[PDB]
Amino acid sequence: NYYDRSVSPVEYAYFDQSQNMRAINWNKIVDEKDLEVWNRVTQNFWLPENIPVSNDLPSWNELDDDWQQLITRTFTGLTLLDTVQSSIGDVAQIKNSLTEQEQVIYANFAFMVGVHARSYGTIFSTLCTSEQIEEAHEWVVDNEALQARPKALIPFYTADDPLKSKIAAALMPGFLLYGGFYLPFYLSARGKLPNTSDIIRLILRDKVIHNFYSGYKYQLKVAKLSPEKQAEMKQFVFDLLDKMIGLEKTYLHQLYDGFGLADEAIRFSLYNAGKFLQNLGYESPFTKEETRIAPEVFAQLSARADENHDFF
Amino acid sequence: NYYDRSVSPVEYAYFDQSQNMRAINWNKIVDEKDLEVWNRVTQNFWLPENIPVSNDLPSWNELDDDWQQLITRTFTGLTLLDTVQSSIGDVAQIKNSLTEQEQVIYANFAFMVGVHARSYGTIFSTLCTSEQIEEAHEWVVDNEALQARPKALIPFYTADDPLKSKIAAALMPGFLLYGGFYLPFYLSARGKLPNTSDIIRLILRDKVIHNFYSGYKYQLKVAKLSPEKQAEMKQFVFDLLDKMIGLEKTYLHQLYDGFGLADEAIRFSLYNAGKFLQNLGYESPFTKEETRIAPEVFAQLS
Ligand SMILES: [Ca+2]
Ligand SMILES: [Ca+2]
Ligand SMILES: [Ca+2]
Repeated sequence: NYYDRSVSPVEYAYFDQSQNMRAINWNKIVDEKDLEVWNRVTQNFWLPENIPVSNDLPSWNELDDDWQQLITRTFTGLTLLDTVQSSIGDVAQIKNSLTEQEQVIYANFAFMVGVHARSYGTIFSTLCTSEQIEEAHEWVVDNEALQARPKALIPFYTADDPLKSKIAAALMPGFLLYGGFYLPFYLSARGKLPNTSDIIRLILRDKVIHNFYSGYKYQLKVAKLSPEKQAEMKQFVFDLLDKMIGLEKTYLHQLYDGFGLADEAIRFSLYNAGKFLQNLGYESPFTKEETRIAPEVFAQLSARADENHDFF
Repeated sequence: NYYDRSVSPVEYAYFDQSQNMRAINWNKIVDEKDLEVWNRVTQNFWLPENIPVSNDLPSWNELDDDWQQLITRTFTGLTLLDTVQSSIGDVAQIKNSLTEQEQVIYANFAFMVGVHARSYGTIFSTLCTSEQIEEAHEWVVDNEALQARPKALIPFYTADDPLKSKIAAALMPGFLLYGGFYLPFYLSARGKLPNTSDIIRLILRDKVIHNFYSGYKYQLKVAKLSPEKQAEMKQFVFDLLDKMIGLEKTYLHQLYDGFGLADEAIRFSLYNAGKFLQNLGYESPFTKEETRIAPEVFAQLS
């Protein structure tokens, strides 16, 4: 009974002070899925300094300056998105949690997306020059097409609609970074930068769970709403995704057209847009033509993360 | 410089949207201290499952059910404070960061204080009955003296003053939990629950850095203020600490009721109150007599 006549501290801080606060109870758990997720993400802890990025130097050096600039720029753009999710997106989910363990899981997510951003830094430190690193930061700041994407999602985190925030949260690991992740998988399919792709697979091992978990929590909340409100939220999800696809296409054409990779990158992106919708409980409208990924690239995408790079 | 004509995402989200956003730059950093702290806390990653708490069963069984109730209550009280810090306190610090790396470090802090709270659950699962666990949760909810402490500090996290929020964020790891931490060290000094004390030491290894780091960042910000505004902040700190010491004493006298540990626990608490003030750049007013800790208890800090 104590649980039903008390609130978690975050509920007390922001929503309701009619009752006293309860400490987190890990001994009687409301949702077994939370313990499962907690155990999986904590057991998957890793740091980028355990992966030997120096072994990419031979294949890195065979790439010309334009290819090296593209990689640096693409990765710095991905770093921006992780900075958004670490410092705003994931932490904004904590107060809207259904369960106590979920509050701690989103804290873990925010930290681990921080590590993802840190790992690009370790790649740049090993492979890139000081001038390449600085140019890419300049390029990210001045790229309106790049900037438009996080600019569209951030307002949902700072506003007071929890479901819209949760959708925006899941749209980051579930969709937005895949246009960029195409490049390292394109490269490693041609034997280029293999140790970098190991870092990308570790990042993806986390982001796949982040997307699933937010989608899972989204479905639980919207299931309680009226059919009218469910229909309103479905409309919002497709409207937002349609907008984000439009912005993503413009960014990826700008990023990849000179290398001839934009159409493949967009199909790679739309494949994951379908998976994003599936993880929110909706059907994907995209055709097999629209979501076609080349076998060699999909092999790099779906390859298992190496457990030798784990912390323990 | 791209940096001087852009903002971090969190600055964009909450403060200023006039300029475009910059990705975190780990290849050129503003404050070398952030790298040192980041490296230390990440390398110190631990989970409670890797301590063999089951080896405390013999000494747990040597303790009567009044002592077992005290331990469960004390730790569930500490769990509440960690829950406040993980879910509100540390994450509130992110948007008030001086540097990009600090934003990510506070994300680590919130996660790790989460792990601290989780480790008490591991101890309870290993040693306590379900009814012992539930009684302690009831007791925490209904204890007005316990509740007064987080209730006094939470407003600073939800309010618009970054320095007052920072002071509150330092006061929990730097002061409030030490009254509870006295118990396991008192016990392990007498050979009771040695493996539990290893979890407590892993928690403290984090919390000491958390208190240092928040104190360090507070000092950098307050140094930029005018002497009058610096004096005003110093006055706020000593006044707040005075109130929190008052509430802690009342709580600890209640908590240790029947055991005779409250005076020693309060001295142990005030020792850390002095260290809290030192981490904020102020001097400790507390006497040697007021902060006296027995050698055997102090030995368990290490
Ligand atoms: Ca093409
Ligand atoms: Ca048991
Ligand atoms: Ca005494």
